[PDB]
Amino acid sequence: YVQAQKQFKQAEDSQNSNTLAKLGYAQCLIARNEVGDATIYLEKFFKENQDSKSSEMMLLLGIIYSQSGKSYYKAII
Amino acid sequence: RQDYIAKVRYQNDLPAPPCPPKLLKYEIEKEAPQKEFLKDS
Repeated sequence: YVQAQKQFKQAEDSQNSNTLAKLGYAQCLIARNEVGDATIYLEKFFKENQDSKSSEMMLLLGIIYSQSGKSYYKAII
Repeated sequence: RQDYIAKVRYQNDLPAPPCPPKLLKYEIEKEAPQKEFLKDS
């Protein structure tokens, strides 16, 4: 998980257009049980890329917000 | 005062507990299946 997350970070630094690398980075953050860091990273990516049609990212955001509970409206959206 | 006999008693009695049927949590409502599902390749 640490090595895969580092490789995803290097891929992101090499080419920022690789959305799959950033989503895998978020998945690796989930793998290391870093729920809060993954949530902050996902919020940053969504606010920077509001026009991106990353359906799985929005599904993961909805699941995370449902787990949090207080952000239920964002989960609905 | 010899007049009409009538009693006034406000009714604010609390009802009995309803005990409704309990919902069953989904598989995705537990942390370990969530971890298995999100970490899918």
